Amino acid sequence: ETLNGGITDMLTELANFEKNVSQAIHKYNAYRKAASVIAKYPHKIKSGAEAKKLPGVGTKIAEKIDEFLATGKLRKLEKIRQDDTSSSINFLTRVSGIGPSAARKFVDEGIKTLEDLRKNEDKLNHHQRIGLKYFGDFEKRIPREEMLQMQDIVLNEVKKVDSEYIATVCGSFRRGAESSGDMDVLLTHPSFTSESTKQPKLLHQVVEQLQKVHFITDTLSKGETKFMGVCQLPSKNDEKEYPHRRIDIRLIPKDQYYCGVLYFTGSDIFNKNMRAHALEKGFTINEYTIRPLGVTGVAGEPLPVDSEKDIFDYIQWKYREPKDRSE
DNA sequence: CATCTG
DNA sequence: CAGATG
Ligand SMILES: [Cu+2]
Ligand code: NA
Repeated sequence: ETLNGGITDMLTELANFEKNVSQAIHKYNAYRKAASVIAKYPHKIKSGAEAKKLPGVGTKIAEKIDEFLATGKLRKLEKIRQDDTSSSINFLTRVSGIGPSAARKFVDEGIKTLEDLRKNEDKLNHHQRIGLKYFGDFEKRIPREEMLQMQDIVLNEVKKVDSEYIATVCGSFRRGAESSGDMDVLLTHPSFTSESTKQPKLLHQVVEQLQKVHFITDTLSKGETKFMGVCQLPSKNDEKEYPHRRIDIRLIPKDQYYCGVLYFTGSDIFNKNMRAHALEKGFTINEYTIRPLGVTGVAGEPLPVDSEKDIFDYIQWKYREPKDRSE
């Protein structure tokens, strides 16, 4: 956690590049477990061999580690840090829709900065376009004061459309968060469950309303269940404009909302912690279900969930407030 | 994973 | 449809 960081840190840079700069998944994964494992290591490493004794730590890395030990750096690293292609690559990726693959490509072409992309827009896709348009907004986090407004809006319309819908902004916003990245929002409706063959309408139906009301600026992608799109909080008295924000929608069935309602809030650290206990109470969870465990190895069957409360008591737990969802 | 792209 | 992306 702090006694092996230089290294847990070096490797990590290495994995990202491998994953991004090269399309080296194999190598990438390689750094990946190796770090985290050195990461779990109780003592301070002072030799490459020391680590090599580890699982994941191969002679290559080993050597790498030594360089580090031997000198405050990694050349391959300082060499990476100053290559314009790689750096162009990593810059590029910042855009929405552009990814490693695209980067490389676009990099090949000679486009490497926010500047290039605008010239070469004809070659970007909607998402990519939208992504480049709101490079800045999308890079900034929404004040909960803003969260509170937007929601107020989601909720206002999600309702005016149909009394029966059950909106709910998930995330950190929920776990009290003063800032979020985007507004993610579970969606339900009684007439929406696990059996009931479809009903795309319910989703289209909202996405639509809000667009209609000028909340929703543009659509990233829109399916029969998910919904990725750009939105906006109406500027009041012209002098100040709201950043473009990234919003996501999702039509989940009744029979599995909270599952994903809780699941999605968090935390990453909490979910697991409750997940492990989920197990100790004769159960299992996943973003959608609180099943009972069969002793032969396994089995199942979705216990019926109607509150994030319901899931608690099942795994003999104190109903926790989304806040206390830190870990 | 659910969605877009070509 | 395989292959990106979020
Ligand atoms: Cu020790
Ligand atoms: Na090893």
